[PDB]
Amino acid sequence: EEERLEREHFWKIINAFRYYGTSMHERVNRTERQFRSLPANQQKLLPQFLLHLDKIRKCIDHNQEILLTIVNDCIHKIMPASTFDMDKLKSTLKQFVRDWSETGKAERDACYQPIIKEILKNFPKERWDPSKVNILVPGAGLGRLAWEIAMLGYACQGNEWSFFMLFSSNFVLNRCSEINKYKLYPWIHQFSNNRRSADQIRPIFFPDVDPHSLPPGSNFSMTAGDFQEIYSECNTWDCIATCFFIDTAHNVIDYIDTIWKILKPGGIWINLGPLLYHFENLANELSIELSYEDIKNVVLQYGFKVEVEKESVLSTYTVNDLSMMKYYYECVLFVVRKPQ
Amino acid sequence: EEEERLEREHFWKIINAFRYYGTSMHERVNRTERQFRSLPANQQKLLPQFLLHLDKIRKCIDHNQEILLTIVNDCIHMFENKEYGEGKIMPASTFDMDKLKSTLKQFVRDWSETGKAERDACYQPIIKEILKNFPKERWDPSKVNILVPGAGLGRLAWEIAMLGYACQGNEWSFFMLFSSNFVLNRCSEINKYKLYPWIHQFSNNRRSADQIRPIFFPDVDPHSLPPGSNFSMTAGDFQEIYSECNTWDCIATCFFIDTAHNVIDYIDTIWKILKPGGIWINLGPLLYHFENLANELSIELSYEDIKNVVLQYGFKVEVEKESVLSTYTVNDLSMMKYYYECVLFVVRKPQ
Ligand SMILES: Nc1ncnc2c1ncn2[C@@H]1O[C@H](C[C@@H](N)CC[C@H](N)C(=O)O)[C@@H](O)[C@H]1O
Ligand SMILES: Nc1ncnc2c1ncn2[C@@H]1O[C@H](C[C@@H](N)CC[C@H](N)C(=O)O)[C@@H](O)[C@H]1O
Ligand SMILES: NCCC(=O)N[C@@H](Cc1c[nH]cn1)C(=O)O
Ligand SMILES: NCCC(=O)N[C@@H](Cc1c[nH]cn1)C(=O)O
Ligand SMILES: [Ca+2]
Ligand SMILES: [Ca+2]
Repeated sequence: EEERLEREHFWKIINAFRYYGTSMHERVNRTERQFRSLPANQQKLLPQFLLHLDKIRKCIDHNQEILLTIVNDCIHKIMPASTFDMDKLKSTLKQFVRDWSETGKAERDACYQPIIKEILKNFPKERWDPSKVNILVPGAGLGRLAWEIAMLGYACQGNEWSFFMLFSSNFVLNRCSEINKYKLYPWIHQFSNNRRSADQIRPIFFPDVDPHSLPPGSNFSMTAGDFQEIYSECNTWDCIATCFFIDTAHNVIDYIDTIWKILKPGGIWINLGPLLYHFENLANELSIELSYEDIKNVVLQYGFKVEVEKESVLSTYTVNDLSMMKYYYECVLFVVRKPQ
Repeated sequence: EEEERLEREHFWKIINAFRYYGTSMHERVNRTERQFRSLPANQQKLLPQFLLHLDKIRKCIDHNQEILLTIVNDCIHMFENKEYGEGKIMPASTFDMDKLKSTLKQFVRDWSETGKAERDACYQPIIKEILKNFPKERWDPSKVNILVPGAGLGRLAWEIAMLGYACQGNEWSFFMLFSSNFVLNRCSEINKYKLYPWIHQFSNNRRSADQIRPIFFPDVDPHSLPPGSNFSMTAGDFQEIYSECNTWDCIATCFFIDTAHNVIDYIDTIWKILKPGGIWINLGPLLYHFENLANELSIELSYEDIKNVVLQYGFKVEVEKESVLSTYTVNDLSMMKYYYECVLFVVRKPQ
């Protein structure tokens, strides 16, 4: 039963990838119908408006071809997908920017470089054979952070639950070599807050780096499924690196429990992120929202020793740099050690 | 005669929403407690202050409800609203509860010392342009007519009136009108009131105390307008109220033109009602309030298109600055913040 319900969920996501163009063409048709409803004197003020909609339509069609390339390369009547899933699909396109485009570099350096520096600090070659250091990256997203860690020689495993992320990371990590071969239009659905009409249809390219350039003897892998269910072996991991991850929990205390169980004595958990609880005030969903002060008190009561704590680490997440409206986070970075 | 009744129906709908705040917020907190109480007992024992913290939030909810009932009491007994009448007790919608939460945050932006930094980024650039174009050496400020559409809680219109200009604020939303009538007419003592504008945010809290911290208002006495000043506020749609052409020396729009169903209609109204030689000062982003909503018209223009439309009307561009950084009802202690790269422009209707 559970295995087939997963197959039902599997096809539900395949269908969403295939419904992208339909969903976006309908949104552009709404904008076009409203423009044509305007008095002719106002339409005449904007002689490029309908042409610009045609450029958006071309970008939609291109994005849809990328999405089909992803869906085809992970297999070997399109029914209307839901609004929840089309939003997750739009976020997935933006994820290619953060994880695999030059455009996403400044974001990666704010989020990933502090984690990588702490791994290098705690697992130096003077003390460890890196190939024997087992590092787990739960909620690895499109896999760039786990990839960076494996590029250093550590045995790194990323884990991911979302098929949106697994289909896409499978494509980038296994069907991509040629730097910047591919092109996406990730901002075409934002019609607000554009300085210039061109900003909305601008492309991004990926991958900025060759994913098949892992060193000889690298140990990189990716698992599919609920982090809290896949990882049952206690005292297994040297290091767990969570990035924008622990606020995805129905109950973050369970995440902390799992991380404690599966770390080796002496192992470390590195965390960087905010506390945007993903199930907060969502209909009929468990969500325990803790302040950072409460999370620290749970961590201390568990027995972790605090080795690093920085608050107010500024970063963005899939930010559109040209947008007239932007979000940023004052993340917390901490490194805690399971006592040996 | 049908507007007379759909407006009345809307008025009591907003009153009822103000009265429903406590019920709504208390339900949210009761959901939090129920979910906490269903965790394993050993996890509950890791947080021995959690239930007491919910109790502090519940006290903040009651205090907020008291402020909202004071606003209600003030506007029900306002002579101007006798046309609205005096038998249903419906629960309010989620949309209106969201508008109530935004309304509490506006008090921070417009009438609290906590909001001073935000005001100085949005309101000072507008005010400097007014002083620049109607300097005291050459203009009797009391004969300069300045319209502030979408005035919200009114702080900007008030600041302009404080300088001596004949300033009128305009606002459509009953949430803003009820609250601004209360602040501008009844809050005559600095920092006498407080409210708890952040208690609804359970995410991105550094310390639990941050969620329940108060803000005080008003930071200035709104009745410290000097003798000779000329300050007023109108109720209703900017496009329907102002139909006389060639009336205003200056129109000042702050975080406003992106509320339009069709921003071209706003631009057209502004051009008609300015005196020849008058100026339109604008500062804000382009967050179109009706974008992608079923059965709502929304024309989303890039800033480039807005400037092109403005130029085609015959406005002359005198000031243009992009990337004017500002926040909007920002929670300074939150771990997640939004900001805007606004455009400031000053355009002149040719004489
Ligand atoms: N229980 C879970 N097990 C595995 N993955 C999860 C789980 N919960 C959430 N996720 C994924 O965690 C990721 C959270 C992302 N915000 C972060 C992605 C990535 N770490 C990044 O910084 O870009 C999402 O991709 C989720 O699909
Ligand atoms: N057609 C309209 N006529 C009058 N007021 C409007 C209209 N459309 C939107 N508003 C109000 O414009 C205001 C927009 C606010 N974002 C800005 C308020 C204020 N200018 C501030 O900067 O704090 C809201 O209070 C709206 O209720
Ligand atoms: N302005 C962009 C903000 C954004 O996309 N946050 C994401 C990712 C996130 C935030 N905390 C943990 N994961 C989301 O909402 O899921
Ligand atoms: N980060 C807080 C954001 C916020 O409240 N923005 C207002 C802003 C706005 C933009 N133009 C007119 N008003 C809204 O969405 O109504
Ligand atoms: Ca109690
Ligand atoms: Ca007084």
